[PDB]
Amino acid sequence: NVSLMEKLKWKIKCIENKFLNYRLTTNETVVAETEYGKVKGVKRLTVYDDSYYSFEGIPYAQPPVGELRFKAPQRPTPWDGVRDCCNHKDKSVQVDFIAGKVCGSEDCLYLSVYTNNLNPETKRPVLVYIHGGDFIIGENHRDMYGPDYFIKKDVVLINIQYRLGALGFLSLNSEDLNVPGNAGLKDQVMALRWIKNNCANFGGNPDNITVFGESAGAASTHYMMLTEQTRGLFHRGILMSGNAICPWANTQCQHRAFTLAKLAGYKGEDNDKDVLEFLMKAKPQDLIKLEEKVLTLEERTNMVVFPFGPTVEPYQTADCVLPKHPREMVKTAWGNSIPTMMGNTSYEGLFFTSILKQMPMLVKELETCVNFVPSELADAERTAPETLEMGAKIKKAHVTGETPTADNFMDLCSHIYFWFPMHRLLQLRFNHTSGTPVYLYRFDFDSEDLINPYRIMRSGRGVKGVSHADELSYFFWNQLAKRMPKESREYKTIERMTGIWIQFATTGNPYSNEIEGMENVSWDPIKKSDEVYKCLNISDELKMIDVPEMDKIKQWESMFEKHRDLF
Repeated sequence: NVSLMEKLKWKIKCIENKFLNYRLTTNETVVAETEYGKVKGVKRLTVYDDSYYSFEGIPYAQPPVGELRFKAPQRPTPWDGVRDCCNHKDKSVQVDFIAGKVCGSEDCLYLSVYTNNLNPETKRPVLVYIHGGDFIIGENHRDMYGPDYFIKKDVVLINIQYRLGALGFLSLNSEDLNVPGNAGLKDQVMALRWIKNNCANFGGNPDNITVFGESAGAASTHYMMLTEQTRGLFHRGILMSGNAICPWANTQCQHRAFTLAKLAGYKGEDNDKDVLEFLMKAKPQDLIKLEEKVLTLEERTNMVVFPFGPTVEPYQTADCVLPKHPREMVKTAWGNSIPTMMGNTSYEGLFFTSILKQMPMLVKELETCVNFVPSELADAERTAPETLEMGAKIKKAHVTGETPTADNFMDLCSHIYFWFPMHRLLQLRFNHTSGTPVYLYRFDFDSEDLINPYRIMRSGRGVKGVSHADELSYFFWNQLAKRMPKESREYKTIERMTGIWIQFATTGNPYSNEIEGMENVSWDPIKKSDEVYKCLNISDELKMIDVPEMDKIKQWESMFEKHRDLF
């Protein structure tokens, strides 16, 4: 929940940003070709007086409306003439993260393309960003994801949208209905196919595509690395604070359509056909507004995070993305064999600051920690002595003083949601790769002089520490950003972060002696034989270090000593 004070501050920023964006618009437009027809973009400036060509609102699928609601995306219809791509389209239907009202449109299957030069001297690395937001919020609007920092360099940057919430992730068991789930991930697949087939029209190299994303966008990038649907479509992946085997990254939601339908007024019985017929006629704002009530008492008890999201699909279809649990998909995944970079911030769990302020009794979960034991290890009642013993191990790892604290809780959150699933993924993947390198980073640069709207969500004004999503301020311009002095630590961090990402996108190796402060860095990928992970720690300096989280990671791993087949 955001304070009325911040809500007014945000409204002011929205208006000032609109007029800034007018002043950053030039009168120069340009036409580019696509496989479906011509698109008109516009040349824009940044506050640093770089410039780029901007194409927003390029459709990669038919609008998923009418009969196409809840279905896999369908290829767009070609057009004659020139499609205006000089303004953004709407975002997927969602609850606005500040206003608390439903916004967006079902007509949301668009991507945006940015480059400083449409006819470059050499074909360019293509970087594709998949936004996070727990599969329920997010957008490719430049008030949050401005390309202004990346286009300083000679890359093509593409920001996609995909369907969110129940409209993107409804799943029904009945094969006749053709709603198996994961429509939003199938949207990402269709966008990646568009990019492969069209990036050359914007100066991009279709043989050198990098997909990256943060939070649910990292889980998404990983899903795109796992599924056969995308085999060979891109060439590097970057997983920023998340992956597809994170506990929050998938769910079995096939029974929840009936519950959502009932909340929306459905009077019938629980059969998929009648439930789907009702949901097809519902207003989309109503469905998205009610999503927050869908989890049952039993599901909340079992700590299910979100009602709708990526799911293991119940039957096979032509467009099936997840035919098995992602842990199993790792065993055969094409993306295990492309260069990969993974990392997290240095205090991920600081994201839950405001939740702990609202429910301080949450700290009592640290008394035994049994509710943090991985579900595959815990008895159903979480009362078995062995479950209590694993809880005690988690408690030892994170409770540093006599009484558990909110900081202890947030430290635990960093591990359960980010560091431990990283570790489990690295170790699983080593069994199913042929030497392709994986590099680790740790983002450890703290500033409140350059922020992004996630800080308002966690009520993070004045809070020290590098929270989940704090690094996005150094990758993307946003409407809370300001021009920073060239000599400032924030400016240098923009240069370093975009620089490392572009270097990795280009070569599959994130090191470059051209990046300031990187000269003396020896950044080796993680080897199967490594017992302690090494990472590039990004603070005011760039330093290789043993991952500070390693000891706690090993303590979590120790829970599986007598259950190694589940690790």
